[PDB]
Amino acid sequence: WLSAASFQETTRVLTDAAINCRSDKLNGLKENVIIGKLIPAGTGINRYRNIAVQPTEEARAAA
Amino acid sequence: NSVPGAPNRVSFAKLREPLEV
Amino acid sequence: GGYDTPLGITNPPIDELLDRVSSKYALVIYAAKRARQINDYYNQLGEGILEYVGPLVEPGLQEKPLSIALREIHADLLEHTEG
Amino acid sequence: MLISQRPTLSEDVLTDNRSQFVIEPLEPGFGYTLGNSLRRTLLSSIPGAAVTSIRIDGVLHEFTTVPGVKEDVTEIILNLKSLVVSSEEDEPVTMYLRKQGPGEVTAGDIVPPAGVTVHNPGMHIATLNDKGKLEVELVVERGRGYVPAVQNRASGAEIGRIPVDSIYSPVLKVTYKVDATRVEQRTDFDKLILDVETKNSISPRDALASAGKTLVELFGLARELN
Amino acid sequence: MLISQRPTLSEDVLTDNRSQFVIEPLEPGFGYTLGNSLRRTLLSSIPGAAVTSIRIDGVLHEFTTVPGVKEDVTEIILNLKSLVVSSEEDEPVTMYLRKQGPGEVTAGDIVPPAGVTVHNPGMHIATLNDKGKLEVELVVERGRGYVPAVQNRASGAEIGRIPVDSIYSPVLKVTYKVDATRVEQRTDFDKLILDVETKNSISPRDALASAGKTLVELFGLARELNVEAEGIEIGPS
Amino acid sequence: QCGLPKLMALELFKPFVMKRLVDLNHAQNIKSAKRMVERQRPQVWDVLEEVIAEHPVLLNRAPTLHRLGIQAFEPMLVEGKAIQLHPLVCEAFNADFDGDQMAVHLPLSAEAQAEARILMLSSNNILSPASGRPLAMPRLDMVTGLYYLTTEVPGDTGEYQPASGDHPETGVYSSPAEAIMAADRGVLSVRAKIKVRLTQLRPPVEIEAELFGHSGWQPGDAWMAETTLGRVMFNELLPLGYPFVNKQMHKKVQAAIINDLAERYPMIVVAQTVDKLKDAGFYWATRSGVTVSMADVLVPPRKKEILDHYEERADKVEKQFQRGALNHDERNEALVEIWKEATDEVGQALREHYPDDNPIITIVDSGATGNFTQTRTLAGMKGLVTNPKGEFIPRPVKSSFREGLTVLEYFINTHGARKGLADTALRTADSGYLTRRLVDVSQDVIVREHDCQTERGIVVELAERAPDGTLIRDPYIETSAYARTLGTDAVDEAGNVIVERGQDLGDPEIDALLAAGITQVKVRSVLTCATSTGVCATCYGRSMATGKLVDIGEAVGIVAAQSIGEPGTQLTM
Amino acid sequence: NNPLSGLTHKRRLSALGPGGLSRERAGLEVRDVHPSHYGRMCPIETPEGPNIGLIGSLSVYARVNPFGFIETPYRKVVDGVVSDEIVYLTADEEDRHVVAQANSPIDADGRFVEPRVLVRRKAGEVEYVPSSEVDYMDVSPRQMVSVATAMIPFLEHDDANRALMGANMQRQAVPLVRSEAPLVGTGMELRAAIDAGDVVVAEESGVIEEVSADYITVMHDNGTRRTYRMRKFARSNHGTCANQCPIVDAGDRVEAGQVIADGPCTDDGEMALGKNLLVAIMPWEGHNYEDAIILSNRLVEEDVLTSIHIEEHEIDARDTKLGAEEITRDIPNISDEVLADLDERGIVRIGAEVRDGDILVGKVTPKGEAREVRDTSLKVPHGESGKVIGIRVFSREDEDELPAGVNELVRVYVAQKRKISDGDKLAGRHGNKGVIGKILPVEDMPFLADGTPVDIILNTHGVPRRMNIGQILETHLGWCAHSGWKVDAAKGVPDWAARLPDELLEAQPNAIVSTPVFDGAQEAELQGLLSCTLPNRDGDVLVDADGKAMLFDGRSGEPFPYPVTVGYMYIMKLHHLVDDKIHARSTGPYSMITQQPLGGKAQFGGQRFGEMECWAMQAYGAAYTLQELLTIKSDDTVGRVKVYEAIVKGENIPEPGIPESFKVLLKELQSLCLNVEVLSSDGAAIELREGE
Amino acid sequence: RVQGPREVQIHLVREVQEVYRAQGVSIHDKHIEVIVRQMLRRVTIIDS
RNA sequence: UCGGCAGGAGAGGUA
Ligand SMILES: [Mg+2]
Ligand SMILES: [Zn+2]
Repeated sequence: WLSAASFQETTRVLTDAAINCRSDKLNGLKENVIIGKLIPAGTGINRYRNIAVQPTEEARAAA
Repeated sequence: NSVPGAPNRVSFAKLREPLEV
Repeated sequence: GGYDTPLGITNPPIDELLDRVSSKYALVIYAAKRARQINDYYNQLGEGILEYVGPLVEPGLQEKPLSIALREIHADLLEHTEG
Repeated sequence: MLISQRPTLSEDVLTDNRSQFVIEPLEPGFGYTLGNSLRRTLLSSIPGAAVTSIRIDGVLHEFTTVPGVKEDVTEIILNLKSLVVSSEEDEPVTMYLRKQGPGEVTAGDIVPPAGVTVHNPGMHIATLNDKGKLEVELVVERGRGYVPAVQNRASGAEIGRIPVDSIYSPVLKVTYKVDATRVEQRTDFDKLILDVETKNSISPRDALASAGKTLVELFGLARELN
Repeated sequence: MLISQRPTLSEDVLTDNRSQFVIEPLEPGFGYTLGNSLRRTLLSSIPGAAVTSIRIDGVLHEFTTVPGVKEDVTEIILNLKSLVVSSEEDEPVTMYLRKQGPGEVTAGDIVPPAGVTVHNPGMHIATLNDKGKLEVELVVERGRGYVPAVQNRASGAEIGRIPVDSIYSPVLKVTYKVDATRVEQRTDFDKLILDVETKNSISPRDALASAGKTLVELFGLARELNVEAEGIEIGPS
Repeated sequence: QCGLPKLMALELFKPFVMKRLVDLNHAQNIKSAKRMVERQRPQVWDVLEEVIAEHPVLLNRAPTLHRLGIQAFEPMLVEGKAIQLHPLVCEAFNADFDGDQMAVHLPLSAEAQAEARILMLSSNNILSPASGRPLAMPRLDMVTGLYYLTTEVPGDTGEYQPASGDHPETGVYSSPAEAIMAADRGVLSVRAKIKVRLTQLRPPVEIEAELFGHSGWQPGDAWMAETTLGRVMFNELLPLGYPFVNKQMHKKVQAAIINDLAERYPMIVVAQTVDKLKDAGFYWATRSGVTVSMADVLVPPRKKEILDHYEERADKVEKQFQRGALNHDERNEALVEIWKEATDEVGQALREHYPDDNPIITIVDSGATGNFTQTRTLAGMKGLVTNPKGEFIPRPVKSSFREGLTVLEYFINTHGARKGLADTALRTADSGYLTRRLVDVSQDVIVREHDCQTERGIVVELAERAPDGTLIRDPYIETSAYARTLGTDAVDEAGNVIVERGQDLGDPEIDALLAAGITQVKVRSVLTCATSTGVCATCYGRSMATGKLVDIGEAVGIVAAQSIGEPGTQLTM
Repeated sequence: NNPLSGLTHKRRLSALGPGGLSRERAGLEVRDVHPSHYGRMCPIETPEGPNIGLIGSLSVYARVNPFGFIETPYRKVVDGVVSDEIVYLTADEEDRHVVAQANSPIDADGRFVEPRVLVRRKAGEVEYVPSSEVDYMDVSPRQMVSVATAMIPFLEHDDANRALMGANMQRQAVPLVRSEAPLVGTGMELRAAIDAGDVVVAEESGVIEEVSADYITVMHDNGTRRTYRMRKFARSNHGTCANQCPIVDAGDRVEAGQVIADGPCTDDGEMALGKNLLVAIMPWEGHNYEDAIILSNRLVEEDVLTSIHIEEHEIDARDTKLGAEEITRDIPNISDEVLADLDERGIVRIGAEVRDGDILVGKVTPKGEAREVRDTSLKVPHGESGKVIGIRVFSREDEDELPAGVNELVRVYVAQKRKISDGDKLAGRHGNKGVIGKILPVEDMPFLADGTPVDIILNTHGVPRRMNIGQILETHLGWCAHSGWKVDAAKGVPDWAARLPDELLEAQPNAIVSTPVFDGAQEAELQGLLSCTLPNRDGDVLVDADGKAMLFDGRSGEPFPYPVTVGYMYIMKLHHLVDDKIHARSTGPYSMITQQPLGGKAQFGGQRFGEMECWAMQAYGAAYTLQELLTIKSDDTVGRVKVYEAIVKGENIPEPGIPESFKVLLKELQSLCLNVEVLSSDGAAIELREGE
Repeated sequence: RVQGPREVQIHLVREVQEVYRAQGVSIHDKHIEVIVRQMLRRVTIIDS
């Protein structure tokens, strides 16, 4: 309902969501922008966001 | 023209005018 | 390649920086985490004892940690794993 | 075959402001770059003198009118920009214009100091009816080029001084023409005819010699090796 | 008047016959006053010597192919016009090249007329293969600049004196670029970056050293109309 | 690079300057440094030259119709109050220089700086993401300069004369340096055909095969060229290993060269090559002699006769109607059909009178700007105009703009000149709502994996055969078959395979398929992907912006909505 | 802005208002040029934005019925002869008559020369009827144009869009410190300045008795004496300067209706909005690429394009519940070094140079009864400067009308002089428009054979594709007028000069000519005049018969290989200056409900990062730049301060929090009786109020 | 209903490309397929 | 240490 309420017809979608007691899982681009989180695309996905970097053994030993 | 003191600006017009603005 | 020397922000060339990584989305995180490690080393060396590693390559006069991180990546002195 | 005739200069005077100079025989090609080197050095870096501030008595800014003069202060200012002055001392010198009564204020009413000479004793500065007097104090200085107005409260001055723009170039127009000699038997050369027109402060042969000193002293950081 | 900041010349040796001189800081506008006149003084004032005519044997008419050699006369001219020669004389001299036999005639075979020298004696002129003989008589004179062939009209003495072009200049390619620098709060300054490439008979540094001696005496005819003229002093060295 | 005013960079970089000012013992406290910065004391103009070193900024112009409306540059301090923009990014920004404005933004953290320096840099974004065509390309002045330089003029100064008896070749040169020295003396023209010995330029394919055969070690191997000087000075701008071109540089040829360089070379040499093409174009545009005067707009020679003939043909129809044969629409239709042939005879006389060295001709013949309809309107006749309803007026405008319209012709010229502007103003508000509607529906499509190992696909036409037995290439094949992944192997006459499953379709694969008697092919398309959420990289294919396979995590959904809607204000229907 | 804009404002017909239309309801058929507009509305002068076709201008000869219907005059013709009787006709009466065209050959007696003429039939149908049915005729070729469109020379050679832009941009010019009339004009400029009303004219005949810079005394013939005062350096509605200067001597004889004093944009009684500059049409190193303009430095060293702008600031002294505000110099909060330019009343002194952040007046507010004095002083805003030229103080105790609740008023006027610089907008009368790309030294500029540099360089790639060829004709005629010409008549008048008057067969240097809007100089006449021009000091003719000249290169010295077009053109300065458009901000004031940065340049606001700009960020893949742009730079109240401290101290930037607008939205949803809650991974709704 | 799901996607991706190709605008077919894919993702129940 | 602020409507313009 958060992504549909910000597109068009706010009153109708809000009324239908209130009657149906809908739940939003916050798993889209628009909702993550609205609530202030990292979008699930590009550099915001799990594979790229959890990279661990450390110097190699030889360079650490040399310096 | 038609004004007491005005600079002399020569014109290329070939038609005459029967009315004033 | 047969290019002239790059100047400023286009050094090192990215066509060689992209040969050490899987895509252009992992290079950003690689560089941005090495820069933070370098900054932590700089701001903790003058106070107490820390656990990070300083610049593995010789810096300049006043160089940003991102440039040092990119130079370290280009010289094959680091290693990373993907989540 | 290599030539040996060294270039030689020669002047001819057509007036007291205009003159021509011939410089033969140059090498085939080297006839337009010497002309442009001298036109680009004659119209930029020649020192002179110009007025840099005025001080009327009764006025405070430049956006007002004096009583008895048919112009405001911005027209006296835009009419005091075509005054050809000269100087010999490296320090500001204060002139004085004090005229009153019916007439027309010209540039011959500025009593000069001793070392300053006005070269235009017939320009216009204002018109006076029988109800106004003009008391001006012009400050003359020396320099080079075009310097914009030196601000007031950024130089330690009072509240009556009106800064003015100063143009220090004593040269008006410069051109050249080349007469090429393209014969056979490969014996070619050139010939440059420079024309220098100065305002009235510097003779046409002292500007070419200040540009010849500037160019004999800028092309010397090249022959420092040999 | 003083300049404020004194310019300084610096070099940057790239190869052995190529450099890159930089002159900075130059007052706004003096980067284009010093560029074109240094390029032209460098490419049309240094004297030198070059071949101006040849007289190959066996060519009364049609200059197409010479008996024995594996090259047309135009390739012989192109190979006998890139010879770095030099002469310490005044009037035209004369050289000879006479090699007979299966081999490869090279620049190390023109016997020098006691006084003129060849500085690149390793270049290939032709390949005499079909058991013949080449006899070339060249005329090397001195001059300045690039002079196109001086087509003559001897009408008899020139039985076959082919006229060639003469590259008398010891410099081969000069290029310049004017940049910009900052001195304090004022940008829009200037910086000249020349690029002289010479031959094998002069060094790239004696060029911008003998091209500042034919311009401190060409612009010195003006500073003699009135000795005291209040120019712009540059300051002590 | 860009250019940033000093008074704007001082305000944008205030805390970094305060930190640097405190560090260098130029102040005591943070408040003292703040006051000194706010008072513009002369001590703050030296730290604001290493503070802004290698710190990118973002430039934006509205409307932002696609990705290239935001790009990252490296600031430089200039004098003035205006921002300086590169000539080659105006196509991507869609920005002229008659009053436009742009906004500046400053990244702060390490991740934002890395993203700006890697993902958004201007020298990394050259190819358009909707069609794969280059955007940072020479245009306008550069095209004219590079078309003037590489043009061969027959019978010019110092050209090659194959003479005999009197003198030899007389016009063969031993090096480009000698040719330049000759052109500095007036003996040789830049656009005159000559023969020059080239050493450091790679020969064309056929010349290389004929001379060297195995390979051309071009660092020091010499050959012979029959070209002009301008073509040599143009080829000295391309990379070292690029073979000699020897062609006149129409805009299509330049686009082809740039596309080849982008597809066969790294992305840094292309950025280094466009910058020196722009230099040569700008240098040679000012020495080409393109200028406008009222004695270059030549009029047709025999125009009044054509018009009188096509006016008699109309007065017969008029007589007829006066007596009676047609109603009204037949009249108007035959008048339209006479005044639609008179403008074409005028056009074909104007396209035969004009010489080929005219400034008005060489601006439209080089591909820079303009059509020939405008040239016919300016120097021929305007033609038929339209009424407010939208139908042609049976009376034409017989006078060009070079002779001046009358009062009535000028008045009736505005009926269809106001409609253009009003509709342009009303077709910009119905395309942005379509774009907003397209973005929202396709906002959840993202590349999620590398391969779904599916077997479905779609069939692509890929040319058809004529009855005689010669194949006709499909007119629309660059936008339907190129940059796709095969689904099944391409076999022919029950024989071997030429290409294998899972290979991109470039031009070599396409020509190999076509030169073996294959028309129908099966590709992999996004319409038949097996991935639950989002799409996979293999099915989507190749990314148009970079030219390689797609990256896991890209937002293929927003680019599809920012591509179909970008060019919707040009749909004049 | 200038007299032309003021005159045009009073002649506007608007289709909107309380009883008309709306910018949204109006379609595409109410914004069209109807065939019945001929002589009543101008088809060219109209706005360019969303108001295209909804605002128009009255024509020069039009007049209004006693009912509200616009009329226009015509000449009655009988038996094929044009008479001289004028009748005014409305659009409902002229559709039953055949009306001829203004450009129709008429003999000495008044009979049509051409057998057939172009007429206008009932439903705006244009036809070619044989001239024997005509019933009316136009009065002049300029009957269908307005007062600003009738000031463009060679209008019939320009496209409609470019003439539209030229007419719109002629009303945006600024007055300059010195004015000069065009070399090539139209003749409408004399009666467009008297009727505008920015000049001073004499109401009776007499001799001038006394003239000064601010008054003129005229003695009438009967004995009465009348004196006229002048407005010196007055501020207009748009911040420009309105200055009047006398142009009469002390003994001149003056006739009724003669212009006595000049005005803002007036030169000797005729409107002058620009200056005459020497032009070259050529590309130049890419500095005039894509509508840019290259200027010379002689236009800055000689004040050719310089204007004066005046500003006004006010403050009010009122009473309070804790006392009464008073204006005084004594302020116990600020030092004595910055209170040296104030007088004994708390105001600045006339002639002082103020700057940004400087002090203008000094006012304090009591906080109740000492040490109750606070500081509230009027200061110069950010990025302003200039001298102080006037102060007007109003008080209550000296019997002056004042709003209730206030005690004293004071106004301060600040003036500056602005030169030309990079980013300023220039224009012509034909649609040329661009910003200044570079300003060059006079030695770096192309120059003619006698050493005369050019003043402006324009590109040739923009002329052919926009169909405004009137500018090239204007440059040709301007060069011919500047140099002066003389037609040889030793063997009779040449064939091309048959229709020229006898006073146009010879002209003096710096002559002024006039080419009316639809009846002017032909092209045979221009081509013949281009080969008759006079030489200069030395007997040389620089511009040949084609209007082209050979120029030298000021940076290299060699001549350009081909001739270039040279001439004179009229250039105006537009009121879009770069000094009023530059802005930047790091931190400043914030809003109240949603704690986002303020908007606008006067309030030190930020720039909007809209919806369309987020799609580009999401298509690039930049997930961290967007998050930082949306949280710690706009709404994160707790992260903004930590970010500033980290930047100043040199540490790492912290992690963003949660924006406040989301909480505002949640309380909005909860106020409509909606039970919206934020759950966790195991229920147990989060408080979302901080406080711990 | 007459033909099937596979032919509507060809009719759509062709009728959309004709409009853009008439005026000379080049867009790849892979950009319209992404949007057409989202138009066919639901099923209407006849009997439950 | 006192002490200390930022909503709506209408009109005209630039790209
Ligand atoms: Mg624009
Ligand atoms: Zn798939």
